[PDB]
Amino acid sequence: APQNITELCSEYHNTQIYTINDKILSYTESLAGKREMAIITFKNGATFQVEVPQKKAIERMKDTLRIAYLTEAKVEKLCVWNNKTPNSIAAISMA
Amino acid sequence: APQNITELCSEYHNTQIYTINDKILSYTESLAGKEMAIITFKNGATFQVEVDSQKKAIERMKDTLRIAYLTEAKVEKLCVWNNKTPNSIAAISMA
Amino acid sequence: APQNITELCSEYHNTQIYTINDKILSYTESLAGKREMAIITFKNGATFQVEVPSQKKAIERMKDTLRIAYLTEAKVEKLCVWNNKTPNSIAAISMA
Amino acid sequence: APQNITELCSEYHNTQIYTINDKILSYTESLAGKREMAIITFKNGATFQVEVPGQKKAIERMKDTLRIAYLTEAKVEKLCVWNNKTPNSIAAISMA
Amino acid sequence: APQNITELCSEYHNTQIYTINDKILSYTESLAGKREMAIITFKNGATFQVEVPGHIDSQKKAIERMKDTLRIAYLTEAKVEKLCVWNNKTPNSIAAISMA
Ligand SMILES: CC(=O)N[C@H]1[C@@H](O[C@H]2[C@@H](O)[C@@H](CO)O[C@@H](O[C@H]3[C@H](O[C@@H]4O[C@@H](C)[C@@H](O)[C@@H](O)[C@@H]4O)[C@@H](O)[C@H](O)O[C@@H]3CO)[C@@H]2O[C@@H]2O[C@@H](C)[C@@H](O)[C@@H](O)[C@@H]2O)O[C@H](CO)[C@H](O)[C@@H]1O
Ligand SMILES: CC(=O)N[C@H]1[C@@H](O[C@H]2[C@@H](O)[C@@H](CO)O[C@@H](O[C@H]3[C@H](O[C@@H]4O[C@@H](C)[C@@H](O)[C@@H](O)[C@@H]4O)[C@@H](O)[C@H](O)O[C@@H]3CO)[C@@H]2O[C@@H]2O[C@@H](C)[C@@H](O)[C@@H](O)[C@@H]2O)O[C@H](CO)[C@H](O)[C@@H]1O
Ligand SMILES: CC(=O)N[C@H]1[C@@H](O[C@H]2[C@@H](O)[C@@H](CO)O[C@@H](O[C@H]3[C@H](O[C@@H]4O[C@@H](C)[C@@H](O)[C@@H](O)[C@@H]4O)[C@@H](O)[C@H](O)O[C@@H]3CO)[C@@H]2O[C@@H]2O[C@@H](C)[C@@H](O)[C@@H](O)[C@@H]2O)O[C@H](CO)[C@H](O)[C@@H]1O
Ligand SMILES: CC(=O)N[C@H]1[C@@H](O[C@H]2[C@@H](O)[C@@H](CO)O[C@@H](O[C@H]3[C@H](O[C@@H]4O[C@@H](C)[C@@H](O)[C@@H](O)[C@@H]4O)[C@@H](O)[C@H](O)O[C@@H]3CO)[C@@H]2O[C@@H]2O[C@@H](C)[C@@H](O)[C@@H](O)[C@@H]2O)O[C@H](CO)[C@H](O)[C@@H]1O
Ligand SMILES: CC(=O)N[C@H]1[C@@H](O[C@H]2[C@@H](O)[C@@H](CO)O[C@@H](O[C@H]3[C@H](O[C@@H]4O[C@@H](C)[C@@H](O)[C@@H](O)[C@@H]4O)[C@@H](O)[C@H](O)O[C@@H]3CO)[C@@H]2O[C@@H]2O[C@@H](C)[C@@H](O)[C@@H](O)[C@@H]2O)O[C@H](CO)[C@H](O)[C@@H]1O
Repeated sequence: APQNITELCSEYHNTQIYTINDKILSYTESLAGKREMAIITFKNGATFQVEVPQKKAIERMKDTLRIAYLTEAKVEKLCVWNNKTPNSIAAISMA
Repeated sequence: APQNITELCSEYHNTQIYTINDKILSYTESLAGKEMAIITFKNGATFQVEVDSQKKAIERMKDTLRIAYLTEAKVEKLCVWNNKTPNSIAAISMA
Repeated sequence: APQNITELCSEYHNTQIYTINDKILSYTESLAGKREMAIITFKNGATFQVEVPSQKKAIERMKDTLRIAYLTEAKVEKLCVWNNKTPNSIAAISMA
Repeated sequence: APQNITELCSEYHNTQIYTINDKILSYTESLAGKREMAIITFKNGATFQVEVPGQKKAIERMKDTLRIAYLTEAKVEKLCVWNNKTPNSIAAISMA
Repeated sequence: APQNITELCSEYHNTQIYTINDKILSYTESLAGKREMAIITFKNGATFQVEVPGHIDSQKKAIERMKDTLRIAYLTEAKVEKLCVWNNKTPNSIAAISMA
């Protein structure tokens, strides 16, 4: 298996790593039909989503983003799909 | 996808955004059948979460409200269906 | 729909509001068969249960709520309870 | 329904109350096949398990409760345990 | 049943116990297809994963619980005492964790 988020991210097409090193600025979530999604932003002007639906991992990701937001946990890197707008989170690291 | 709560909210009929910028004043939860969640703010607003991709999102929104309440997190905006009393929560943003 | 716990409570029978305005004193839970239940107490001498069981998920949520309220010493405002059970059975909770 | 952990525990065969009044010393959790279990220890020398399931939701809830009690250093009042297992197997927990 | 993580670990092939006694340095999780996994590291250079579910049917719940545990451990800076890991995987795969 990959040893870290950068190696993991590299195994996928249409991805990149954002090095953030900052807490989440805003956290948004929606239960509205066909838009069951989460959005986060950062002070650097980045906006990322967790896309509407593996199914278990998407739910876990939204759980992680929420508690990271509320606890002001520093996000190190995000691996994101850059063929979606907002870019879609594939992986997160916290250090 | 929508980049923020205001864009998301616009995609539905009978929705509106409320700008709150305040912590939740009260959190009410009911298991009595026919299963309410209710929040209030000091500005005098009352919202509910009404009882599938959507079923899991509904359960998540209730989790988010309880933890926002307990952590005293500032709620930025809510997207609500205004054809229900209290108004019914579609999305939340926290900043 | 109801807009507060007091309004909500009065839409059911065999209920009343306890106005607690206090943290939970103790929290008890059991996985023993037929007694899959939670019990809370307060300083004022009151003992309440979450009865052994969608509505299913509401009951699990209630127990999650009481555990976290207990652990964080969150002030409980009111409980709507069924008073035809012993201990009285929690229908709803408000925290303010 | 029982009004506290002791009454509850008394309804079952092969159980006992351990009165601990202390935080959990160690928390151990396993995903290994056939050993999907939790173990807790106390400073007084006691070791307890949550048995691998063989009630399902309540068993998962109990593991959640033990983990958060441990991390928050929550004082465990009493444990109702089955004593025909080694380690004794947790049926119920009270915190105060 | 085993009474501790070492006894437990000794019942399995291809495992060892790492005695860590330290909080988690980094926590990583991915939802990317066939890489639904968590990775943790420690200051001493250890890297461990919770493997993608591949496992029986009761293990699935326990895999999900482990990832929950590692996330909250990391966020609360809980000292991890020992890990029982399969060492025929890289990163080594977590079978059990003890916290003290
Ligand atoms: C939080 C917020 O207000 N977001 C809105 C904003 O987001 C974009 C802007 O912040 C611009 C400013 O340059 O950057 C876009 O991202 C670029 C990215 O730029 C670099 O990273 C960002 C985070 C900043 O650090 C920039 O200064 C950097 O140069 C490039 O590296 C990348 O190649 O291209 C993207 C654009 O495709 C911001 O876009 C948002 O965030 C990124 C990461 C993507 O997820 C993108 O899809 C997002 O839209 O303005 C946009 C409108 O363009 C929206 O209104 C956001 O709400
Ligand atoms: C917390 C509380 O006391 N709630 C009870 C209260 O709630 C209503 C009042 O607060 C009135 C005062 O005029 O406003 C209602 O909301 C209006 C809304 O007004 C605007 O937003 C509110 C929150 C205040 O800040 C006002 O000053 C604002 O002008 C209008 O913008 C909107 O078009 O219409 C609604 C009414 O539907 C409050 O109603 C509650 O909150 C809103 C957001 C809805 O969800 C609604 O369904 C709620 O009832 O009084 C009512 C009965 O009058 C109940 O007792 C509430 O529990
Ligand atoms: C925490 C504890 O040890 N509880 C045990 C105890 O609880 C009962 C006592 O606390 C008595 C003392 O009067 O009150 C019972 O409650 C009454 C209630 O009284 C009001 O609330 C209590 C908590 C006090 O604050 C009083 O001053 C109040 O007036 C009445 O209003 C109500 O009509 O009747 C109940 C009794 O049926 C306590 O009973 C427990 O808690 C109440 C809220 C119910 O849920 C009831 O079912 C509970 O048993 O004593 C009992 C045995 O009598 C148990 O051992 C409790 O565990
Ligand atoms: C934490 C630890 O190191 N645990 C290992 C240990 O646990 C046993 C010892 O702690 C002995 C020491 O006397 O007591 C056992 O428990 C007894 C119990 O004794 C009393 O209660 C305990 C908690 C202590 O306070 C003692 O001082 C008391 O005398 C009796 O009440 C009971 O009737 O019998 C049990 C034994 O079954 C400890 O056993 C463990 O904990 C108990 C509560 C059970 O769950 C039991 O199954 C456990 O084994 O030693 C054992 C092997 O002997 C393991 O190595 C533990 O890891
Ligand atoms: C945190 C980090 O940056 N990790 C990257 C790193 O990890 C390996 C190194 O840290 C070396 C140091 O020699 O040890 C590897 O583990 C060995 C293990 O060595 C002993 O334990 C570690 C924790 C150190 O304390 C060493 O000093 C010890 O000698 C041996 O006992 C074992 O037989 O072999 C393993 C693997 O070579 C680290 O590997 C990672 O951690 C271990 C526990 C396993 O889970 C392993 O599979 C992991 O890869 O370097 C690797 C590339 O080699 C990656 O870049 C890591 O991200």
